[PDB]
Amino acid sequence: GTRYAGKVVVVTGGGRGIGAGIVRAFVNSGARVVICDKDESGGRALEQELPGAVFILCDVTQEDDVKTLVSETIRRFGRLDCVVNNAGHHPPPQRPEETSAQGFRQLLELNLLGTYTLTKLALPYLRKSQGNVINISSLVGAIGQAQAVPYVATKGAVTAMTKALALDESPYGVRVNCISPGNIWTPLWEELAALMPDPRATIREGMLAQPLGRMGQPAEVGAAAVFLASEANFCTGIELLVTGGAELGYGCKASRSTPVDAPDIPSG
Amino acid sequence: GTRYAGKVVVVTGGGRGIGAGIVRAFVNSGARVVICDKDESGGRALEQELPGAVFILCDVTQEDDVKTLVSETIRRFGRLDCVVNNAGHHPPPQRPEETSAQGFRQLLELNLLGTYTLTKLALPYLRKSQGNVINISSLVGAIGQAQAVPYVATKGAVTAMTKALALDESPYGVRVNCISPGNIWTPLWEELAALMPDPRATIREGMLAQPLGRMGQPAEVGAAAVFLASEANFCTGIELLVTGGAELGYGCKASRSTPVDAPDIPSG
Amino acid sequence: GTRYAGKVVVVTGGGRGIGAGIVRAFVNSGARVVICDKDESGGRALEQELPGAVFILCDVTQEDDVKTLVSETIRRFGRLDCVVNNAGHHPPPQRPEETSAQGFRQLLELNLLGTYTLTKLALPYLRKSQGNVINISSLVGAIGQAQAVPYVATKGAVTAMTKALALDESPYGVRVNCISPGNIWTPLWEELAALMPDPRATIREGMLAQPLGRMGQPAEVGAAAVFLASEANFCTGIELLVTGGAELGYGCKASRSTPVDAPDIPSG
Amino acid sequence: GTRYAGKVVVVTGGGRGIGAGIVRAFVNSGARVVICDKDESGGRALEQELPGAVFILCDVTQEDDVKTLVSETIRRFGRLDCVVNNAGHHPPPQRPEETSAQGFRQLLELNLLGTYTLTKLALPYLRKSQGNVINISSLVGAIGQAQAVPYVATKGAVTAMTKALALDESPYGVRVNCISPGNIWTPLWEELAALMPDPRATIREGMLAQPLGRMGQPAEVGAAAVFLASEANFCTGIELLVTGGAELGYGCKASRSTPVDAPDIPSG
Ligand SMILES: NC(=O)c1ccc[n+]([C@@H]2O[C@H](COP(=O)([O-])OP(=O)(O)OC[C@H]3O[C@@H](n4cnc5c(N)ncnc54)[C@H](O)[C@@H]3O)[C@@H](O)[C@H]2O)c1
Ligand SMILES: NC(=O)c1ccc[n+]([C@@H]2O[C@H](COP(=O)([O-])OP(=O)(O)OC[C@H]3O[C@@H](n4cnc5c(N)ncnc54)[C@H](O)[C@@H]3O)[C@@H](O)[C@H]2O)c1
Ligand SMILES: NC(=O)c1ccc[n+]([C@@H]2O[C@H](COP(=O)([O-])OP(=O)(O)OC[C@H]3O[C@@H](n4cnc5c(N)ncnc54)[C@H](O)[C@@H]3O)[C@@H](O)[C@H]2O)c1
Ligand SMILES: NC(=O)c1ccc[n+]([C@@H]2O[C@H](COP(=O)([O-])OP(=O)(O)OC[C@H]3O[C@@H](n4cnc5c(N)ncnc54)[C@H](O)[C@@H]3O)[C@@H](O)[C@H]2O)c1
Ligand SMILES: c1cc2c(cc1CNC1CCCC1)OCO2
Ligand SMILES: c1cc2c(cc1CNC1CCCC1)OCO2
Ligand SMILES: c1cc2c(cc1CNC1CCCC1)OCO2
Ligand SMILES: c1cc2c(cc1CNC1CCCC1)OCO2
Ligand SMILES: [Cl-]
Ligand SMILES: [Cl-]
Ligand SMILES: [Cl-]
Ligand SMILES: [Cl-]
Repeated sequence: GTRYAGKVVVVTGGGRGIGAGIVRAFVNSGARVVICDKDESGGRALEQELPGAVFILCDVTQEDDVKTLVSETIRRFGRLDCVVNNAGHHPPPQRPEETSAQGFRQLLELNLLGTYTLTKLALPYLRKSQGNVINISSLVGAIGQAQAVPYVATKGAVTAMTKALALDESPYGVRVNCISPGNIWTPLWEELAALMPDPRATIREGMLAQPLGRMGQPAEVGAAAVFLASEANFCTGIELLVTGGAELGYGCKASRSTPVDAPDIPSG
Repeated sequence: GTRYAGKVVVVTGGGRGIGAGIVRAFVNSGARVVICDKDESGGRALEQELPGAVFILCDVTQEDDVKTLVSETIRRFGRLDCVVNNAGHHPPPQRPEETSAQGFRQLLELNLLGTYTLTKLALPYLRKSQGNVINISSLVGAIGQAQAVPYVATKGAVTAMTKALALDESPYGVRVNCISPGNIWTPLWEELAALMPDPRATIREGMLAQPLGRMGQPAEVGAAAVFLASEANFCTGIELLVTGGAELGYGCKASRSTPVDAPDIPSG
Repeated sequence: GTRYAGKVVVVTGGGRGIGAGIVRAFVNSGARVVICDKDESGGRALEQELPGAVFILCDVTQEDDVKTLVSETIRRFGRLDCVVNNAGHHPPPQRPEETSAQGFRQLLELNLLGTYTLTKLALPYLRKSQGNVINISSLVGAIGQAQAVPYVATKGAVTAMTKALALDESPYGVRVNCISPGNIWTPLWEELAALMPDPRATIREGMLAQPLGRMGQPAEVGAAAVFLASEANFCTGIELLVTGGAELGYGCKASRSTPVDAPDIPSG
Repeated sequence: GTRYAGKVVVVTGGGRGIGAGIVRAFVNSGARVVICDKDESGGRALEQELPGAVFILCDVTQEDDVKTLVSETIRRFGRLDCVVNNAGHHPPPQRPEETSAQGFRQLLELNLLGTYTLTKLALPYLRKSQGNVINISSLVGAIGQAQAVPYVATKGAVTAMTKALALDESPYGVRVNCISPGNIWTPLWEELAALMPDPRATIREGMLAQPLGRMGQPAEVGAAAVFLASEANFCTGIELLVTGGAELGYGCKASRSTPVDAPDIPSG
């Protein structure tokens, strides 16, 4: 485990789910990993289990928590090589009339502005290390998703912002890339399914959304992140799809509330 | 009907299906339309019905038919403003081991090289008119399709070649664009469905592949083509999707022969 | 001029630039056009010149202005067929350390949340009319842009949100599409150039960014919008590029502050 | 070096350039590498230098050479885990009127049909091993390139065919992915530059096409390939861009033969 030995890595939302899979991936590569999370429980458990990981309580929507996160990372470890902006939320399914501008703003604070604020504060140090930024976006930023207008918007912004940052930071040799996971089996996925009338039917539909026939694992996103940080030196501004092929081929897109005619009038 | 008055337009495969929808769209816009088709029946019927359309028998895989097509178009009408490369075939569903290199080559001759050969012979005249090329590709060139390796490859080539041509021909102000239809209800679609064990179930699945809940119509591709030729003067090298949103959102991609686990092991 | 006769169309930011080009395009197609703009001068001039256009002062970042815009549109004209979310701003060039979270939020309010709020309030009426939404995004949402992190992010969100809306609204047959202009010669473009040390050198570089060798015109975006509203009935969730081919081919991407080695060490 | 230990890997065109970089990457990961190349010199040198690599003379455009390649690979090593279709050619710059249908066909034989034929013959064994296919396409398949219509077309086909194969082979858990390199410093790149009036000016323009300010290295493509084969188990049908960001941001796209107006008429 030496492909990223000695590098200092900040992972937001690293207490569980994809974040924890990324923390473990970088630890196994030899990095010093600073777990940023608003929830103490998961981070402390990872901090105690993994020696290379330390936990720093930090809500990325609070400018002062993030400034303290960066300040403590430099003071305690002297450098910063990689920022993985993973902290993010997916609300329950909401139709457009079931969304509010206030909830949209709240979601932007977390999914977009938290990623922006940490990136900006980290860039002075990433420039000195010739480090790199990895944003965790989502496939639905590229292809849309039903009943998720605010969420889809925040992820479209993250993917685009990744490319803008890659252009701004290329003169320092600082790479900025993003991973777009499709359906990854995580506590978030499980919690959203548990809100549905038939949780396991929902999970099964999520599995059938991939030609590979399953959801991904946090560990597979984690391997994608370590590859971007440690072995993708000619990649900047890319969108690495970790989706099981969900974007490929024809599927079933007409919804249960969507008027569809019988097959004797195929084109209306 | 004057948005493309007086322009000379060649439409390959214009005897039926999307081609005929494009012929009718351009005729209604005021163009002189040369129907190129290997089948006399459909072209002659369109030629007789539509005064602005004439029919010239031409198999686009035969270099001499195409050279005669261009030569006759200039001799009879003095100019050439728009080439719509629409002639193309989709074979029945074939697994990769059910394809041959020889059939692939045959399909390349039609779907790709016929489009290439007419474009090359037309370019001297398109340059004088500051005309434009419109290639009919397919959505599956961008997202893939099951059981269609040779077909998907030819359409990936057409879409890419469209962009290469747009770069080569931009110094003459000749635009080169493509339309990528998804599922369009045509005689080709009907013939392929009729080979399946349950034709109407197949048609219905094709309808459900779109969030809009239906297949498109040749007339809707035809309107897209007239827009590209007549009102899209700042568009070159674009891929205009006419797909009903089939590429959007999560669907059902794990095939009936694809081992999928029960939802108690969601990520393998 | 009848391809959109009798339809009621709201165009935000319609007082000048691309917005005015869209207003004129829809008026010429026969629509009733409600010009929404925060600046009275341009809207009143268009309102007085064009009979089919009326002006309603409205700042799209103010929820009450938008609610009054929709309320007045229905009260005065009885229906709503098309919403063109065009109001938007591009700040001067700013490096990431020259951006603030507060300016980002302000830009999100205009470029994203104003588009969201009007869309949500309009959807009850668009559903009754089977109308459609057209968002004006930008090419840089797809490919990034230097010195424009907040702007690029807002446009990435708009493009993605377009696709989410297309999925949510497809059961009503309401289409939701976006246009991504590249470099369009507008007062905004002129004002940004005028901030540069060499305005005309900047304009010239903007012209050279396109294989076609020029910037686009508001009228060309306007024609793209009328096509989406009136003749693209099988298009939903698409990104219509109006860019002159700026995304095509290799160009010059290493910036004047970017360390580039001599050509005797080509790969570092 | 154990991330791909014991796997049998066929690399076409592995004698030099990107192919050799991929051979070395897989050897260092522990694989048994079968170098396929039409040129004995480079392959024999790699075979002798690297113990895990053996060389089998094979022209991928000859169906019998490929059938013998697969037959010998199984007979000598009992299995097949990964096929890297890298063999390919880029002709010198050719305008469309400087291309022939015959040269296009020749280029399709190598760039597309050689990749197709080996893939088809390999699939029975890849299915037993749950292996994977990696195609080396190109960025210009996605964004076009000037003076390269036949080349661009072949790479558009490869990228699309990759996605079709990913759908067909997902029920066996066989992944099919592609890498799209941008400008990689290779003997091919050097040979093409040496045909230009100013080779080093050409190389320099190739370096300036990337925001990172350099071309990539075969080793960086090689690391991307090992990642796809060994650690990307939830990726299928993806296009992994190894391009230095060449696709990002605005550049200089109006060619030296392209009429461009002075900046006092910016939009024509
Ligand atoms: N799970 C999927 O299928 C999926 C798909 C696409 C994208 N994603 C994205 O991946 C990321 C992780 O998703 P997940 O499924 O692992 O989620 P999760 O809920 O399982 O884990 C998210 C973690 O982030 C932390 N977090 C949340 N808000 C925070 C804040 N304000 N400050 C700091 N930490 C905060 C949580 O406490 C938690 O530990 C998110 O950005 C999500 O949008 C997930
Ligand atoms: N129908 C769809 O859903 C769909 C989807 C995506 C792309 N497309 C593409 O659109 C085009 C038209 O498809 P369609 O469904 O209308 O097909 P179709 O079979 O209904 O019509 C094709 C026409 O082309 C003619 N043609 C065939 N081979 C020819 C040749 N060698 N020379 C000259 N003319 C020839 C046929 O005689 C026929 O008139 C094709 O390129 C097809 O691949 C269709
Ligand atoms: N000009 C380009 O090259 C270009 C490129 C890509 C995208 N775009 C987008 O196209 C749209 C129009 O751009 P433009 O160049 O015509 O700009 P512009 O500045 O010339 O015109 C914008 C109009 O919107 C109005 N507006 C601004 N803020 C508003 C608010 N809060 N409420 C209501 N109206 C408001 C302005 O008063 C003005 O009339 C924007 O969304 C912009 O981001 C433009
Ligand atoms: N170099 C770049 O910048 C670049 C960019 C994009 C894509 N690519 C692609 O990457 C691949 C390798 O490119 P490269 O620059 O390393 O090329 P190269 O010329 O340096 O090496 C290609 C190798 O393939 C072998 N080969 C050629 N024809 C063959 C045949 N018929 N059968 C077997 N082997 C054959 C050659 O002998 C040589 O060893 C090609 O597919 C190319 O199109 C390269
Ligand atoms: C299926 C699987 C999913 C999902 C959503 C779906 C449903 N898509 C349908 C197509 C548009 C309307 C609904 O979100 C995560 O996994
Ligand atoms: C559904 C609808 C279609 C179609 C194909 C399908 C089936 N897609 C499944 C996902 C990959 C395996 C099979 O071709 C035209 O319309
Ligand atoms: C050229 C033309 C433009 C532009 C920006 C550029 C500059 N691009 C370079 C590549 C990345 C660093 C800078 O914005 C509008 O028109
Ligand atoms: C610049 C760098 C390159 C290249 C090509 C170019 C030139 N592009 C210009 C934009 C279209 C017309 C010409 O091929 C490899 O590296
Ligand atoms: Cl969805
Ligand atoms: Cl399919
Ligand atoms: Cl830029
Ligand atoms: Cl180019």
